[PDB]
Amino acid sequence: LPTHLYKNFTVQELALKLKGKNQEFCLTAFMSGRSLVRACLSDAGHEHDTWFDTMLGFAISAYALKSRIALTVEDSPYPGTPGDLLELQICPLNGYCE
Amino acid sequence: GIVIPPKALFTQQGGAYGRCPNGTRALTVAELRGNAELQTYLRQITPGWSIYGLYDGTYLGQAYGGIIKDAPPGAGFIYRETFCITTIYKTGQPAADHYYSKVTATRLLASTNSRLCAVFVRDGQSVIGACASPYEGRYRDMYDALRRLLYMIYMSGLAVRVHVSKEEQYYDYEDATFQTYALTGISLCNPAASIC
Amino acid sequence: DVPYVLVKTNMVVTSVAMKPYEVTPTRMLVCGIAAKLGAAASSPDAHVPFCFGKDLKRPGSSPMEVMLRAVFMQQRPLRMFLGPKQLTFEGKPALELIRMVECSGKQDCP
Amino acid sequence: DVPYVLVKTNMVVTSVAMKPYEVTPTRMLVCGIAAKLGAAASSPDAHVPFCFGKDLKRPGSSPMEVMLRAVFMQQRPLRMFLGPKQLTFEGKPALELIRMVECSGKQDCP
Amino acid sequence: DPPATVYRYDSRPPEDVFQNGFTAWGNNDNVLEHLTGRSCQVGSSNSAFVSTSSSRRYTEVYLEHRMQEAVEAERAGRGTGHFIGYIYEVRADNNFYGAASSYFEYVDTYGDNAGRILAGALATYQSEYLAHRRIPPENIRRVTRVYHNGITGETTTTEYSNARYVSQQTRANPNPYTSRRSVASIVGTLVRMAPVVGACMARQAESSEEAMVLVYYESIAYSF
Amino acid sequence: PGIVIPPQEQITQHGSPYGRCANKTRALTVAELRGSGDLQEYLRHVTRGWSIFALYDGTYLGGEYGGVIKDGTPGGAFDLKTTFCIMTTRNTGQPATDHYYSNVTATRLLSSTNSRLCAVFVRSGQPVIGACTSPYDGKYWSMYSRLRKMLYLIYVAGISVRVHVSKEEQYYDYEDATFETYALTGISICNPGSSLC
Ligand SMILES: Nc1ncnc2c1ncn2[C@@H]1O[C@H](COP(=O)(O)OP(=O)(O)OP(=O)(O)O)[C@@H](O)[C@H]1O
Repeated sequence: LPTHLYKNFTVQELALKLKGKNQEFCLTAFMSGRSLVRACLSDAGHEHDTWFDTMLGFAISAYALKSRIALTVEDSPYPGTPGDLLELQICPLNGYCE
Repeated sequence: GIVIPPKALFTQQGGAYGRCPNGTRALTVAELRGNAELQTYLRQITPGWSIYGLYDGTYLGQAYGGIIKDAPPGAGFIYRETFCITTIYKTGQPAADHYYSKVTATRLLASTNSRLCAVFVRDGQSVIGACASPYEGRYRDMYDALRRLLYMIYMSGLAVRVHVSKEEQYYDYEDATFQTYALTGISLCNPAASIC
Repeated sequence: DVPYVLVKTNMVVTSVAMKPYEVTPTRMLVCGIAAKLGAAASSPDAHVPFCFGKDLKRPGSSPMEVMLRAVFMQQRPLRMFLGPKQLTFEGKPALELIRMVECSGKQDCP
Repeated sequence: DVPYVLVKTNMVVTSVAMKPYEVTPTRMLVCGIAAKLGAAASSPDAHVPFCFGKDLKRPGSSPMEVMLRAVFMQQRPLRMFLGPKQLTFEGKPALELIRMVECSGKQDCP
Repeated sequence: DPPATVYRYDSRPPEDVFQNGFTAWGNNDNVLEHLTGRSCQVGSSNSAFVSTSSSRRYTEVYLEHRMQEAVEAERAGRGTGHFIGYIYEVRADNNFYGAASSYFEYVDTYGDNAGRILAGALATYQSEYLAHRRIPPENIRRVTRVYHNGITGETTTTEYSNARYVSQQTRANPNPYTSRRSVASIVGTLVRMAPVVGACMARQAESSEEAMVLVYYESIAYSF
Repeated sequence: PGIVIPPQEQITQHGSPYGRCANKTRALTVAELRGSGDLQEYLRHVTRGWSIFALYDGTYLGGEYGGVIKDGTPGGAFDLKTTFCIMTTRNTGQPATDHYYSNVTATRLLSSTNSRLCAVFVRSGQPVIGACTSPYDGKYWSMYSRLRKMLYLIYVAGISVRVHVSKEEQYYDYEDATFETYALTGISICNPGSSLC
């Protein structure tokens, strides 16, 4: 469970695709200094959870608003495999997350 | 002239420490001051040396005689018993359609498991208030659609003709000089189409 | 958990955040950082963290949700009723937002 | 109602609206007012009012809603297949919309 | 009646403004690219129009928010919570024209598909009036100067008056500004977020004292 | 010329009145019947009398008339008692492998009652592929709620995306389409070569 938190990155890429019998969206977070932070969220192949939808729409606002965000991935058990978006936060528009 | 919630709305079981249960809203002093029988009723129901909290002021039990004493917002919340009003009142009027043209939406207002309202304004004047909830109400099911257009017209100038059902009256905003009812329709103004 | 409802005046929503509700997985938290418009850098009311539960069972945005979105994009002065209960947002606690009304002016927002 | 379906080209949605289904507690209409480029304020095609049902029991936006939102926003000329049935929008009969396609050119929009 | 007095928020001080006023970015006088934000964007600023607003309260709330920003910059260790903003007052002549009307008229010369729903909802929002070419010292009257120290939480209002101001007996043009249809490509209305401000307004103010984030109103005016 | 031509079986067993082709089906064009031999034949061997039928933008004088295709006007002959409707869905039968088109831009939106929402993704003028989404029916209905959000975003923003389509199904919603049109299954605001495309 090696979680992490990144602050003041902008969403640079956003992609909703299909992955087996599950859909899966991913975002690339970017800060001029660093490498790309990348995370995905996938329907657990499970119903009810407005979860996938809720977060997708949120990530779409972060993308649309061109705002700096503060995300929290959960490290993939395998390298070159993005982690999971655990939670997303939109920093003060026009500003930075303290 | 503030709309005076009716005595009937008064929650027999007021909220503890300023937490009126969702669906209700703390009663203000201006409202309690103007509400004759709600007050009378109060005398007849407050055992002495008991202080109940309002949004602004406090109510000094009938031992002090029953006094509406002013006070800052949230101040009276310190006590254990807060006075609240349920916010929905069945007008019992016919279910007909009434509309207000050239208005703009402003002053959003949300509770927890209750409605979303907005005060519609014509040239400075607060013409009418309208609400919409996915929880209770007649047009209970039209919420998910309305919210989307309420959100749009709110977010941009866009004047509008709002359609309201005086069927049910809402008391969500405190000390209002406009009345609020159930929102049933929105139509972006269109001169040519003879809409606004 | 605080002991009594706090009414904060003249605050603007400054940052929004989505998060899983620690407890039941039928819910998630919609948390934020409210801050009294104008206050001092260090003023207590210059950083008031709040949350409110979302029912992942019901589809759509709740009334609270449609407002938080509108006032946070336009930066509109509110009147928030906070507490008494407290959720967690960033390790430190956060008051449960339980109602919010916009400000017509000083009359309602001092 | 009207006898047959009318196809109108170069229509620009200029107003939008929602109301209840004058006869059904399970549906509601999403109406509008469309205008044909170049017509006269006098001309009937200067403001063709339409409406389409929306099922209040199926949560979301319909494929037709998503499009009206989009083309209304960008003021995009449409080919609308209005008819043949009529519904009431603002105390007046308005043609039902069954299909709309964005004009790509004079070819498809005479 | 066309307004007599308009307002302009700015990061420029009276010793500058009171001598030289504001003089348009370029010749492009196309009313749509302006309200739409095209002629006020990076590598595209050419509007022969100085954005001003007929509503002081508007400029008021903008400055009041640009300030709250400084307060939040410092909170992130990005500044010192300090802010100095001005709100010039101006005497309008016929060289001033309404943004909304200008918009509407354009649309009724080239048809619905040539305008943008939000571009017109915005002109009416900011109550903008377009200063054609320039707005010179004689038109600039007073000037409120707002200082704020985010750290003390103290705000400090201050006024000044231009000597060179000249008292005429004018008002804005009662007639819509007019331009040849835009051959430019416009995707949507460029606006700055929180509060929503037109690009030509928000943009024109900032000067020599980090780029401004301009967004497409259309992508945000409606949910997802 | 160069118009995707509906496969014979897209025709419906009976034409529609008042010009109201039924839901999930749509009027046939002059240009499509022409290009379709199989169809012309079909109509010929199935049309009696001195009958004239309404096509979207024209008329078909069948029966004793020979099988004439008269150029018309969009919807202008919807007064006739019968219009020829085509169905819009075709189960291509191909395998559900992925197909993607890069640098595309969603344009020309299409919608209809109880059917699907589509867009034509162009690349420098020229169309490239047509893709559609519908919560109503379709191998991939689940992705509607999610796709409509990205689709609307990229549409009103002009965001040059990279679209992914599954040729498992083919749609004939657009008229006289120079482009094919399949089921949308993903979109990506993408960085050149991104593992995320
Ligand atoms: N900028 C934002 N700030 C706050 N809440 C937001 C923001 N953007 C989206 N939301 C919320 O994130 C959640 C999902 O929003 P989204 O627009 O994706 O779908 P929605 O509004 O629920 O409507 P739909 O039913 O069409 O999905 C809800 O809480 C939505 O209001």
